[PDB]
Amino acid sequence: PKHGKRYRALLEKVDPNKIYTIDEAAHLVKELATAKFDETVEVHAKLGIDPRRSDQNVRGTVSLPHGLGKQVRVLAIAKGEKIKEAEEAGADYVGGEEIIQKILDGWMDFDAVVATPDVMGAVGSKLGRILGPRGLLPNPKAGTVGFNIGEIIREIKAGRIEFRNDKTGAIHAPVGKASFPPEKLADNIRAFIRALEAHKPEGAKGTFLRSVYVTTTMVPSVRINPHS
RNA sequence: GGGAUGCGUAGGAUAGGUGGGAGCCUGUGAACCCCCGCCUCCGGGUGGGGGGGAGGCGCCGGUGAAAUACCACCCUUCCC
Repeated sequence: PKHGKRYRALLEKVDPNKIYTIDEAAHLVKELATAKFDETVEVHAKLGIDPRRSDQNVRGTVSLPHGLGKQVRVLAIAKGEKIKEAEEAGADYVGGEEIIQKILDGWMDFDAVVATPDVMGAVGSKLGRILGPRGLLPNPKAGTVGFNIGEIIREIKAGRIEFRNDKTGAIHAPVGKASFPPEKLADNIRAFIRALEAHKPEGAKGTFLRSVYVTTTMVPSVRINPHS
């Protein structure tokens, strides 16, 4: 068959014609999650934007009230006293020039990269073509560059997420784990949707949230009413 | 409503986009063989069937701008 027996059994638990409330979705995706790990819960939105024009990009960050439910390995690149600041703030790795070389030679065992602005000339130039095509190059709009590197690191450790519409006009994010209490998933979902609506482009035509689904890593989708 | 389609070069080879992913599939029948329709960039791909009877795939590494299982929302080019 096109799917395995685990997946096939899940399919009957979702009504394809029903649009669930967020509360119903939060409860349901915990029944759906069946893989042998703590499946990541996801939200997908089909946006009423024109992804061909830069003034209708939907890009941003948000801290979920209850975070991400996974460790985030953070690499910090810094100088001066920021180095030890990054360290005591709990960055998994902290370094300078030599850290840059290490990455530049193929080291990638980290989940996020953050930097002080006074290494970004070097990081940008040398690591741009390496971290770029993988969405890891630090950026102060994404809240990953700045001299308060302690706060950035903690913000990210505490699972602050990014969202960026794809070129087809859909957007996607992780919003929690299927092991979370349902009310805490609901909170994270509403928090993410609230952030998307905060970034609705001024000139976007039509309904902004054309479709919104909740799913988890390995299971079917649940279509939801974003305004519930 | 339903069904297909996604290949420069390098690379197992047919890598549409992004997000999730460290697991996934398998006597609820793996690999493999065989037949037919469709598609094809003529490499193969894809959907279904006739057999088979125990493992196959991913991750890591490698190539690459991008990495592959599995899952989600989409988009392209089409056809009932």
